[PDB]
Amino acid sequence: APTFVSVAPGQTARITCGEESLGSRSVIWYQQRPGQAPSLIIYNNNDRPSGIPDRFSGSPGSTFGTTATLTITSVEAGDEADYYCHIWDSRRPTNWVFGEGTTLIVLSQPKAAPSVTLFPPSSEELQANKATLVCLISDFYPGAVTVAWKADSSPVKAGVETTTPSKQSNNKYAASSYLSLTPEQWKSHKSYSCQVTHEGSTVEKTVAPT
Amino acid sequence: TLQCTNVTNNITDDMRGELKNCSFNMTTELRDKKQKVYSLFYRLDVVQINSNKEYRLINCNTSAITQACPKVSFEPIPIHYCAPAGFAILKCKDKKFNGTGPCPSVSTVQCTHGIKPVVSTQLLLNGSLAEEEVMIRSENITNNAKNILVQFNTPVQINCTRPNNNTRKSIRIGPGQAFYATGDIIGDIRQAHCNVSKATWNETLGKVVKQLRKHFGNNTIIRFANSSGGDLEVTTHSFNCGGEFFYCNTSGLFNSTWISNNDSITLPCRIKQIINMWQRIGQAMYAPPIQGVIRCVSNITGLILTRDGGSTNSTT
Amino acid sequence: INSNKEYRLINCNTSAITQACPKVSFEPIPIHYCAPAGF
Amino acid sequence: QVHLQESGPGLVKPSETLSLTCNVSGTLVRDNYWSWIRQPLGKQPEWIGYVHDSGDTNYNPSLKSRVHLSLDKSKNLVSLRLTGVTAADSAIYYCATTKHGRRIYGVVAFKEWFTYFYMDVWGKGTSVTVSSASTKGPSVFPLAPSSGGTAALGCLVKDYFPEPVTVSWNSGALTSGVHTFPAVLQSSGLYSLSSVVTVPSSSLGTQTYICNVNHKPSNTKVDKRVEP
Ligand SMILES: *[C@@H]1O[C@H](CO)[C@@H](O[C@@H]2O[C@H](CO)[C@@H](O[C@@H]3O[C@H](CO[C@H]4O[C@H](CO[C@H]5O[C@H](CO)[C@@H](O)[C@H](O)[C@@H]5O)[C@@H](O)[C@H](O[C@H]5O[C@H](CO)[C@@H](O)[C@H](O)[C@@H]5O[C@H]5O[C@H](CO)[C@@H](O)[C@H](O)[C@@H]5O)[C@@H]4O)[C@@H](O)[C@H](O[C@H]4O[C@H](CO)[C@@H](O)[C@H](O)[C@@H]4O[C@H]4O[C@H](CO)[C@@H](O)[C@H](O)[C@@H]4O[C@H]4O[C@H](CO)[C@@H](O)[C@H](O)[C@@H]4O)[C@@H]3O)[C@H](O)[C@H]2NC(C)=O)[C@H](O)[C@H]1NC(C)=O
Ligand SMILES: *[C@@H]1O[C@H](CO)[C@@H](O[C@@H]2O[C@H](CO)[C@@H](O[C@@H]3O[C@H](CO[C@H]4O[C@H](CO)[C@@H](O)[C@H](O)[C@@H]4O)[C@@H](O)[C@H](O[C@H]4O[C@H](CO)[C@@H](O)[C@H](O)[C@@H]4O[C@H]4O[C@H](CO)[C@@H](O)[C@H](O)[C@@H]4O)[C@@H]3O)[C@H](O)[C@H]2NC(C)=O)[C@H](O)[C@H]1NC(C)=O
Ligand SMILES: *[C@@H]1O[C@H](CO)[C@@H](O[C@@H]2O[C@H](CO)[C@@H](O[C@@H]3O[C@H](CO[C@H]4O[C@H](CO)[C@@H](O)[C@H](O)[C@@H]4O)[C@@H](O)[C@H](O[C@H]4O[C@H](CO)[C@@H](O)[C@H](O)[C@@H]4O)[C@@H]3O)[C@H](O)[C@H]2NC(C)=O)[C@H](O)[C@H]1NC(C)=O
Ligand SMILES: *[C@@H]1O[C@H](CO)[C@@H](O[C@@H]2O[C@H](CO)[C@@H](O[C@@H]3O[C@H](CO)[C@@H](O)[C@H](O[C@H]4O[C@H](CO)[C@@H](O)[C@H](O)[C@@H]4O)[C@@H]3O)[C@H](O)[C@H]2NC(C)=O)[C@H](O)[C@H]1NC(C)=O
Ligand SMILES: *[C@@H]1O[C@H](CO)[C@@H](O[C@@H]2O[C@H](CO)[C@@H](O[C@@H]3O[C@H](CO)[C@@H](O)[C@H](O)[C@@H]3O)[C@H](O)[C@H]2NC(C)=O)[C@H](O)[C@H]1NC(C)=O
Ligand SMILES: *[C@@H]1O[C@H](CO)[C@@H](O[C@@H]2O[C@H](CO)[C@@H](O)[C@H](O)[C@H]2NC(C)=O)[C@H](O)[C@H]1NC(C)=O
Ligand SMILES: *[C@@H]1O[C@H](CO)[C@@H](O[C@@H]2O[C@H](CO)[C@@H](O)[C@H](O)[C@H]2NC(C)=O)[C@H](O)[C@H]1NC(C)=O
Ligand SMILES: *[C@@H]1O[C@H](CO)[C@@H](O[C@@H]2O[C@H](CO)[C@@H](O)[C@H](O)[C@H]2NC(C)=O)[C@H](O)[C@H]1NC(C)=O
Ligand SMILES: *[C@@H]1O[C@H](CO)[C@@H](O[C@@H]2O[C@H](CO)[C@@H](O)[C@H](O)[C@H]2NC(C)=O)[C@H](O)[C@H]1NC(C)=O
Ligand SMILES: *[C@@H]1O[C@H](CO)[C@@H](O[C@@H]2O[C@H](CO)[C@@H](O)[C@H](O)[C@H]2NC(C)=O)[C@H](O)[C@H]1NC(C)=O
Ligand SMILES: *[C@@H]1O[C@H](CO)[C@@H](O[C@@H]2O[C@H](CO)[C@@H](O)[C@H](O)[C@H]2NC(C)=O)[C@H](O)[C@H]1NC(C)=O
Ligand SMILES: *[C@@H]1O[C@H](CO)[C@@H](O[C@@H]2O[C@H](CO)[C@@H](O)[C@H](O)[C@H]2NC(C)=O)[C@H](O)[C@H]1NC(C)=O
Ligand SMILES: *[C@@H]1O[C@H](CO)[C@@H](O[C@@H]2O[C@H](CO)[C@@H](O)[C@H](O)[C@H]2NC(C)=O)[C@H](O)[C@H]1NC(C)=O
Ligand SMILES: *[C@@H]1O[C@H](CO)[C@@H](O)[C@H](O)[C@H]1NC(C)=O
Ligand SMILES: *[C@@H]1O[C@H](CO)[C@@H](O)[C@H](O)[C@H]1NC(C)=O
Ligand SMILES: *[C@@H]1O[C@H](CO)[C@@H](O)[C@H](O)[C@H]1NC(C)=O
Ligand SMILES: *[C@@H]1O[C@H](CO)[C@@H](O)[C@H](O)[C@H]1NC(C)=O
Ligand SMILES: *[C@@H]1O[C@H](CO)[C@@H](O)[C@H](O)[C@H]1NC(C)=O
Repeated sequence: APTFVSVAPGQTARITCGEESLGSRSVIWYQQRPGQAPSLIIYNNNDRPSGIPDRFSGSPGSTFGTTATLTITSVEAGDEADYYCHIWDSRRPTNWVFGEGTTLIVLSQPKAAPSVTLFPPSSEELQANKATLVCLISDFYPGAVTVAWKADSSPVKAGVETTTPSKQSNNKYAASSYLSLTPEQWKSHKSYSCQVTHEGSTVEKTVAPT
Repeated sequence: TLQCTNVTNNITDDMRGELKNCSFNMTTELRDKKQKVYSLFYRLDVVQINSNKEYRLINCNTSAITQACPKVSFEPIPIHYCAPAGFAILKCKDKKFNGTGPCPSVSTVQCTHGIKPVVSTQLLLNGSLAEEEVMIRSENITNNAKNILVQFNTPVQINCTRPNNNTRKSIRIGPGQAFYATGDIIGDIRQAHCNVSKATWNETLGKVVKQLRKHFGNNTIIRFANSSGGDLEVTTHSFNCGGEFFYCNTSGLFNSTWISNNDSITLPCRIKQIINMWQRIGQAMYAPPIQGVIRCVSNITGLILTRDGGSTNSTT
Repeated sequence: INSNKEYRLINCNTSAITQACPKVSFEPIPIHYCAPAGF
Repeated sequence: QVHLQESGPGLVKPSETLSLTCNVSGTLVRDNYWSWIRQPLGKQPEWIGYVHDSGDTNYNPSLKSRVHLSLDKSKNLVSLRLTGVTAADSAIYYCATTKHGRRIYGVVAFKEWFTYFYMDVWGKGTSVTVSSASTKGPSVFPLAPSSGGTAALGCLVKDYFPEPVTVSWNSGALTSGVHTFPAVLQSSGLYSLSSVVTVPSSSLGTQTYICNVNHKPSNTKVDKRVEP
């Protein structure tokens, strides 16, 4: 179901959505930034509203037997998002569901060192007979990391909760790793570590009780 | 038996289908296994008979049917009629002549001018223009049962098109014979139509009524109304253009009322493939589909009018 | 055309077929061509 | 300027009636068309239907006998109603203006045309989760600062349901260096997120850093002060 299109910066991107044209169409295009709401790009095949550059062009809805095509000249990193289309065919009923989107991948981001941060359990939570280690991971590309916790030199098997990567209007992906422990467990070992494996490198930050 | 359904489009309920997507069995080259092929017939070509909707060809219960060869064309070409030796053809050369009576300026010829055999109704197409004033001819004007042939001086430009990129499916009913079905339609589902310049038609009709008052009283009211009813070939403007046989609605041309003293008129046109012209029974011709959009420009050079019997004669 | 071997007549997919009558013969006989009067 | 804001319950029990409201500012609801669009996690947006004055209102054939739309000209807002909700209705409902257009391909007079709709101005959107579980208030715990001339500081929202949670700093007086991470669904069925702010170590002040945590489904507003 999902599709991907990778285009080098400054080049030209092309996006295919919806079935093949059966009659005269009026294709409406939409752009959805990650974590945001869909925005209008091109309505009526190739008519852009105010605020949209002329870099975005669509195939005319007068060609019979072709698919809807969205052309993006001068591809920039900001154009990296999902694109949906609303097919209006004179031979097809009103589509109440947008076509399957196409993800635009802007190459040569290219690399990004992960910024890890390890926080010890709060004093207020310890009074509630609870403990939790937090490992914040941001500003890393691409979004694919694996977290392994450490008790001194011994690895931690259970109690590990890790989120899935998610970019936010940038190369910055987000990832949080949690480790639920007991107030007795925390004061036990000498120190805990948060080893984050990204791409080929592995960053390790530690924490010690007081 | 034809298992037909509506053509692929999107509503409304007033579209009344018109085009049918018929699927049926068919004999191949061999006399064994059949053939499940589909075609596309007009509603005027089919008729249901009593599960889904099952139809049949409209002529199967009337007569046999033969397909017109795609090699020949129904394009009217000029034909000169000549008389053999010892005979001669006289030609009347006066500018005003109602076809009957003595002729002042008579000339003789061996062969008549190129007369194109254009088969049409209501509207005379591609004919010879009259001289000076438009002419009105009738066998008996007092008789409302006799038709009134009208001849124009200035031709009325008429444009007819077939906005449907049709596809010719050549299914093989061998050995030898081959049927040309109608495939899927490329583009939008549109209906045939004919355009008449409103400006030209207004002057031409007003030029005729001035001649009608010369026979029905100087100060009388002349009203135009559409056909009374009957066959499709009588109630509509039947003609041929590009191989297809059109049947156009002439309710927009004869919708007027003349007292003693800027665009185009579009007309709804239907298309039939299985025809029976010249009131002939026994020989039904299936006109093969034509690829691409068909366009034709003709000359309206005359009308065939009829008068009612409701009278009240000395009035209107 | 594609159990044993099934065939068909070589002309069934090209055109119709009619059998020559056994009464007539294809024996070439001398034919004199002549011109009408005035020729 | 045209600003649209959606607001709803956030949590709706199965076989119940979902009620949403689109607060409109900058224009009148009578002089425009209004459409609602929902979108499940990892799926394409599904058009729910458009509503307009003078009775011009149509719905989605798939959700025809369950959805209801209306326009409040007195309060200037757009409403939505969905009876008999299930787990499939769990999505993000958007409120957007709608401009109409007419695509002509034929001869116009023979109705050889069709009207197409398109949304130009969308709203922030509201989150609607369908679950038979109760609402639980979050527990905010402060994350003490720890370590270049720079230092880290943040908060922690532990065990809450359902999504989402809006977190601001000093009532919005700090938007530089703020990174809020997406929550994590634990095995217990409760979410938990975190938000850190990169600030200079020179904060003897006391430059009071108070993060504001808000949870609409439980009407919970907790102000926590972070101190070393
Ligand atoms: C018998 O008589 C009947 C009745 O008289 C007659 O019926 C008529 O049939 C014709 C054809 O069969 C039919 O034409 C169609 O008309 C459609 C609508 O055109 C009219 O509106 C437009 C726009 O008006 C809107 O927008 C205005 C603001 O701009 C707004 O104020 C209005 O209210 C309205 O909302 C208007 O521009 C047109 O004006 C044209 O005609 C004038 C003369 O009258 C002329 O002076 C104008 O310049 C203009 O002509 C063209 O001008 C430039 C070139 O200089 C072109 O670029 C324009 O596009 C104009 O064509 C009309 O008043 C029209 O949209 C249809 O054309 C589209 O659809 C067909 C079929 O799908 C396509 O093949 C076309 O390519 C075209 O598709 C484009 O447009 C649509 C809609 O915008 C887009 O979605 C497409 O993607 C595509 O646009 C893109 O691709 C092109 C490709 O080159 C690209 O260039 C573009 O930039 C863009 O990227 C079609 O032409 C007519 O409606 C109908 N009825 C009447 C009353 O005429 C029969 O034909 C007669 N039969 C016979 C045998 O004679
Ligand atoms: C009243 O009088 C007017 C004027 O005479 C008459 O208009 C005529 O309309 C007919 C349509 O019914 C026209 O005939 C066709 O015209 C098209 C277009 O011609 C173009 O190309 C020529 C150059 O050859 C140009 O000079 C011209 O300006 C156009 O640009 C032709 O394409 C048609 O050809 C087909 O039909 C012929 C006869 O049916 C065939 O001999 C020919 O081979 C074509 O058949 C096949 O063509 C393809 C193979 O090449 C094949 O794929 C197709 O499927 C098809 O089988 C045809 O000539 C005619 O030109 C118009 N007259 C004039 C002067 O232009 C009105 O019709 C008439 N009114 C009535 C009621 O009869
Ligand atoms: C009149 O009615 C007839 C029916 O008798 C219609 O003819 C049918 O038209 C439909 C189109 O809607 C045809 O359905 C299509 O068949 C294609 C054939 O598949 C080929 O390719 C596969 C490999 O992919 C081969 O294995 C196979 O052997 C074939 O060679 C399909 O590929 C099509 O699939 C596409 O459309 C579907 C739609 O849901 C998509 O989901 C797919 O992803 C894909 O894009 C499609 O299924 C059907 O075969 C036709 N039947 C006949 C007998 O012709 C006429 O169209 C209709 N005409 C009008 C005017 O109404
Ligand atoms: C496929 O065909 C369907 C036909 O069922 C079609 O849906 C229909 O759209 C029309 C409008 O295009 C709807 O008719 C409306 O009825 C309301 C009254 O309930 C009127 O107020 C509407 O008037 C507005 O729309 C007009 C459209 O031209 C405007 O001209 C006018 O100024 C008003 O703004 C309108 O008449 C009809 O209810 C629906 N039918 C259904 C079942 O929903 C659909 O649009 C077609 N789709 C395609 C792609 O062709
Ligand atoms: C439809 O009607 C028009 C009339 O408006 C026809 O155009 C006319 O065609 C005739 C020939 O049939 C032309 O006559 C010629 O005139 C020249 C002038 O010297 C003469 O040398 C020729 O011998 C011939 O008589 C006439 O000029 C022309 N009209 C115009 C304005 O050019 C048209 O042919 C008709 N179409 C048909 C019948 O399909
Ligand atoms: C075309 O012919 C086939 C025969 O091969 C038809 O299929 C049969 O249809 C009848 C009813 O119409 C059923 O009772 C049979 O079970 C079908 N299968 C056979 C006989 O093998 C088919 O319906 C025909 N299609 C048409 C007429 O559109
Ligand atoms: C052949 O079939 C046609 C079509 O069914 C018959 O035409 C019908 O004739 C009756 C006369 O009573 C009319 O009421 C119907 O309206 C006609 N149908 C259509 C579609 O026009 C025709 O009579 C049949 N010929 C026969 C049985 O000999
Ligand atoms: C019928 O069609 C002819 C040509 O197909 C039309 O004549 C054209 O008129 C326009 C003006 O609108 C001119 O620009 C063209 O040069 C003309 N074409 C030719 C070949 O002379 C005519 O206007 C049409 N009439 C109607 C009533 O539709
Ligand atoms: C001639 O035109 C008249 C309209 O003046 C047509 O009368 C209509 O006929 C339809 C039947 O299809 C009725 O539904 C309408 O109510 C009638 N209108 C009126 C005003 O009576 C008549 O059908 C036309 N006749 C022909 C042969 O075209
Ligand atoms: C020809 O055109 C006339 C008028 O344009 C059509 O008459 C219409 O008939 C329908 C019913 O079929 C009525 O709903 C309309 O009100 C009628 N129009 C008018 C102006 O009265 C007629 O149906 C068309 N077709 C034929 C064969 O006459
Ligand atoms: C003949 O043309 C006249 C217009 O001159 C048509 O009159 C229409 O009448 C109806 C109600 O009777 C009105 O709703 C329309 O607005 C009138 N038309 C116009 C253009 O104003 C009359 O219907 C036409 N007759 C036929 C048979 O089509
Ligand atoms: C109708 O459709 C056919 C195809 O179904 C079109 O034929 C194409 O014509 C273009 C150029 O005109 C060629 O480049 C293609 O190779 C043709 N396709 C085939 C399959 O032959 C035809 O042009 C269409 N009619 C119109 C008026 O556009
Ligand atoms: C009818 O059938 C014959 C025999 O199968 C076909 O002749 C073949 O033509 C192809 C052309 O690509 C040759 O490669 C084969 O060698 C031919 N076969 C023989 C036995 O000579 C002929 O093309 C068919 N005609 C059709 C299908 O129209
Ligand atoms: C075809 O369309 C007509 C439109 O009036 C409708 O009544 C009929 O039920 C349709 N039939 C099919 C098989 O879609
Ligand atoms: C014409 O019709 C009238 C009455 O309809 C009749 O009296 C007359 O004999 C007919 N023939 C003529 C006038 O030649
Ligand atoms: C033009 O037509 C209209 C009706 O369509 C008629 O009222 C008018 O008298 C006509 N004009 C002329 C000059 O005949
Ligand atoms: C009708 O009256 C006109 C004058 O308006 C006249 O020229 C014409 O000859 C008359 N027609 C007759 C009397 O038949
Ligand atoms: C919409 O805003 C008004 C005031 O602008 C407020 O009274 C109303 O409660 C808001 N709607 C909702 C659903 O909160």
